[PDB]
Parts: sequence; C-alpha cells; structure tokens
Amino acid sequence: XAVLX
Amino acid sequence: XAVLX
Amino acid sequence: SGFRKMAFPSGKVEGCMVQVTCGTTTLNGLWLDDTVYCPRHVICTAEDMLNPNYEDLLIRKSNHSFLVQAGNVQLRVIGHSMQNCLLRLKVDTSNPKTPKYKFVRIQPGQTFSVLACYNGSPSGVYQCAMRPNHTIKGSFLNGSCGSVGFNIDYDCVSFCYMHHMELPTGVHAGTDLEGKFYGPFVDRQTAQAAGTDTTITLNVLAWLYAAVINGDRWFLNRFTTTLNDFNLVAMKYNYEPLTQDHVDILGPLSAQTGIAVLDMCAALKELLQNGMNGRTILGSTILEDEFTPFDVVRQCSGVTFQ
Amino acid sequence: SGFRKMAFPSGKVEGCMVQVTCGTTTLNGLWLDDTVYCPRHVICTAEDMLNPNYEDLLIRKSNHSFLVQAGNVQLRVIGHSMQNCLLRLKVDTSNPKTPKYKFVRIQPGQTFSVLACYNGSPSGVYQCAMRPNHTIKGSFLNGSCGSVGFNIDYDCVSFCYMHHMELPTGVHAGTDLEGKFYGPFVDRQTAQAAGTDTTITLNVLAWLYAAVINGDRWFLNRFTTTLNDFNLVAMKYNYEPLTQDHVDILGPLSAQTGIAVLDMCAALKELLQNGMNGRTILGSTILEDEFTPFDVVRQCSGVTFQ
Repeated sequence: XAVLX
Repeated sequence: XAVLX
Repeated sequence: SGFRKMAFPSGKVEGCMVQVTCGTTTLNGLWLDDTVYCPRHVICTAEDMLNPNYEDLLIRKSNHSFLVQAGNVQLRVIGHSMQNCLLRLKVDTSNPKTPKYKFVRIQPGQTFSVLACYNGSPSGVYQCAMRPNHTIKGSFLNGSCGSVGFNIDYDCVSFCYMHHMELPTGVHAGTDLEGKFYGPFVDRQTAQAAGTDTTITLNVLAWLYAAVINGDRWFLNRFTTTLNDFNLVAMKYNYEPLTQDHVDILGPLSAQTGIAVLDMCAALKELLQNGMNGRTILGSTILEDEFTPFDVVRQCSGVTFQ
Repeated sequence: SGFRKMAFPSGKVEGCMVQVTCGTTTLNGLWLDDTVYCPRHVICTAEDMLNPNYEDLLIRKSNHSFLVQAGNVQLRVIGHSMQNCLLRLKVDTSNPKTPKYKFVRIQPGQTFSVLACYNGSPSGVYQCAMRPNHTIKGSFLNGSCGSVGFNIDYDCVSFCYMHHMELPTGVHAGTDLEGKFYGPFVDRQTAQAAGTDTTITLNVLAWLYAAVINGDRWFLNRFTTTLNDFNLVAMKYNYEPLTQDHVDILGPLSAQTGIAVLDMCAALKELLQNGMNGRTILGSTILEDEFTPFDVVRQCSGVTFQ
C-alpha cells in the first residue's frame, strides 16, 4: 500500500 | 579559548 | 568545527514553486521558463488512483482543465503533454526567477536537499540520501506531491527529484525530472513495498574521515584489512560491499588525513564488531551513512585538526 | 509520515546577506532596508582579538574604512555606530529584497534555522536549538561570522541570532540582532568555556508526542507520575526539571494523542531508567531534544495515526 502524496 | 569566527 | 546534515540554500528553488489544480486535486509544480512540471496523478480523483490509465484520463482534459497559480498570479496553460510520470504544462509566461538549472538522475547513496511544499508554498527544507533501495526517508504530508529535491553547484540548480508517494513503511518514492521513477515503483495506489535496504558503506567511511578532519581519532586502530576480508564483515552487518571504485573516491579524504582507506576500513570493521562502547563520533552514537565524500569535503575544513 | 530536523526555506534571508570588509578582515553582514548589521570584531586585526577596546578601535575608523559588497555591487557606507556587539553600517541604498522582519531574542530550548554564509555568499542551511547553556551546536568555519539564525512566520522573518565565535568544545556562541550575547560570553579571544549543559525535557516530551502522532506507541506504559517524582529522575539523568508551565505547553499535543502529560512523563521516566532496548523512536536510537512542541505541530499531521 502505496499512497500517492 | 574562545575563537572569533 | 561541528558537523550537521546541511541542506543547500533554497531560495533559487522557492521561486519556482507553483500550485497546480485539476478538478478537486491540487499539488505542487515546478515552473522553469515557460513550463510547469508536476506529478501526472494530479489528473486523478481518489477513484482513479487504484487503477488509473493516464493516457485515457489525460486525453479527456483540455489546457483549461488545468489551473496554475504562482503566488496570487494565475498562469494560463497553453499546452500539455505527458513525459513518463510527469505532466509538462506550457504556460503563457516565462518564470522571471528561473535559475540556471539542469535535470540530473542521481544515483543511490547520493544526497540532495528537499524543499517540502504545500499548495505551491514552500514550508521547510532538509537534506536526505537516495537509499540503496531507491526510496528516501523524507517528511511529507498530504499535499506535498510535486515537492522537489535538488543540489546546487555554484549558481546552477541540479534538480533530481519530484515527490509522488509514500510506501507502507513510511518512506517516500518519486521520480527524476523526466518523470522516471527511482526504483521499481509505479504511480498508482496498489500494494507496493520498499525492497530490503542496506547501509551506504562509502558514506560511513567518508563520515569517519570527517570525524578525523575535525580532530577525533578514538576509533582508529593498528590494523588493516583486505577489501575481501572487509566485505565478509560488511555482508554480516548488511553494509554494501566496498569496491575499488569506493576506495578510489576516498583518495582525497585519505590524503587529507594520512589514513589509508583500508586502514579506515579496518577501523570500521572494529566499530561494527565491537560497537562504540558508549562513545560518540561527531556527536552521534550510531554510524552515520547520509553524508557522501563530496558532502564531507564541502562542509569540513580543508585543514585537518592534527 | 516521517520526521526530519527541518529548516525554514532560506530565500528571504539569502537576499539579505552581504560581505563586509574592514582592512584585511572580511565577514558576513545582514542588509535590511538601509542598514547592514555585522559583528563588531570585523574592525579587529588578529592582534586586536585578545584584548580589543572596541570603543577605541572604532573611533579610529571612518565610513570609508568599511567596504560593503552585495553580490558584485559595492554599497557605500554613509554612517556607522556600535550597538553592543554589532556594528550598524548605514548605506546609501535600501535593500530591495528586504523581507518583512522582526528582531527577537529567543529563549533557551527554542529552535531556529541557520544560514551558514562565507564572503556574503550563503552556503548551507540547517536547524538547531539554543542550548540551556546558551550555545548552539552549529557547523561553522573561518569566515562564517555574521551568518544568521532565524524563524519564519507566514512571510515575516524573525531574526534571532548572528554568529560570532567558537568555544573549545567545538560549540558556537553569538548574539541576538541587537548585539547582546546569548550566555556569559564576550567577543574577545580569551579563555572562555561553555557551562555545563542539560537535556531539554520539554522537547524530548514533544518529540515522544510526535512519535505517537506518527503511529508509534511502543514506549508507553500503564504508569503515571507526579511532577515531583519525575524531577527526581530528571536530576539523576541531567534533564531540565519539568515545570507546570511545560505541562501546560504540552496541552494541544496531549489532546491530539489522548495521552496525559504526566503519563507521557511516566513513559519518559521508564525510557530513562531502562534504555530503549535496541529499539528506535522516529528513527532514532536516542532521546531527541532539538524539536520544540511548536516544531512538532508544524511538521506532524494534525490527525494522529491511531
């Protein structure tokens, strides 16, 4: 879980 | 021994 | 005297930060001449983030789909294109504060300054290193995407990073200014994880050289080591293998201190096997790896405190 | 996520740095409106440094005794005076890059950003804290005097430090922008030594609050403590006594995390008596004291990672 900023 | 910059 | 994680003065970069809005998504962009660079995910709504097709999402946008604000000045977009993971928005005005610059793709272990920004307004600056696993341990909150990393040589800004995302372990990933990610990461909210990291051996050595230049030799010893025997210890402690190229890079520091590289490696091997026994080095209780040989020469005196 | 010693963007300050020369001594000065502020020791030659009488040395100078260079532009001095340990050189031009500003005298434990400069050219920026013993652990080489410390609120620069000297332990001392030294130091090369220092308790607590806001609670415990019992442990470990005022300052952080101040003090007491047992907090193996409660609120999310 990559969260785009 | 304080050295002035 | 002293040694600090020092960032480059950020002024030349503060003048290039703008805000880019597409729909209800707002983030930071970099305005150089007549172009604004920003993360392509600015064209995503939260629902587009899991499986976005950027080619498809973008063709549905027009130039006026993008709002670009520099300060309290609105810039008008007159063209747009995608370059890997960035968007290049051509605007009708050239940034009069554009500094001399270059776009560089930095290598793992190298360091750079980050100008954390929100809504096109710079808020802080700090130094960091590109980790061997291609992430950086930054400090970023929602709205920080589009914030950039850079180095300054004389009066040329070398941009090398644009922030795009955070991984589960709290570390950060992004791209160079051509929009190509550092590492195997992609710009979508799927399961991704930083790979196993390693300590940057070359930097730890450089930092031990800095400690000597600054007058401290407590950790040195009477031994020496071969590159190979050192690497057996490095593997055991999860340090990058030392290479002949690393030894060559350490030449100047070695010459300034009179300590042969492999003798310093022997010192490091001992610190690794024995610990620091309650002592510190340049104020630290741990072996620091975020200062390159270049960072040491930049910051330390060119005269060793013998 | 993440937590870094973050400095304020330095641009507003880079535009105020100039070089001041008197004879063969050159250092940095701060140009605001039509005045340039710099360490008064710029009027000393190396022989004047042990026992300088500044009143006497200064009366022997004229306005043209001073050369002020802003970039590659020479400024002309049309007046000069001494204010405590600084010189105020009135020049014939007003700095067009002067930001909104204030001069503030910061208190021990507070933090600020330092813009290290040489020959009027900014070279690096880093964050630091005014230690309880009134020194700062900076990174300065010959030629750095006149470099300044500051904080930025909205778009107002609050200047609070000007660098003047280094003490034997490698730490630094200087003055506020009215030329009054922080600490009992004087601007002459006599035997002086930093007094015994202490850990800034309030900051260590704030930083433990930051760790929780960022999702980490490993160091918490089921206990609590009275202010008094905590202070007995603080004395033993050379930490500043905790006061009711400190407890009040920690109110917001305490409210954001749901951890009562004295329960966090109980956590700290335990960390102090037991160590960290191989663990880290916000990436650190030691208890960090250079982040104030304000620095935490500034940098951390306003939403705790529960």
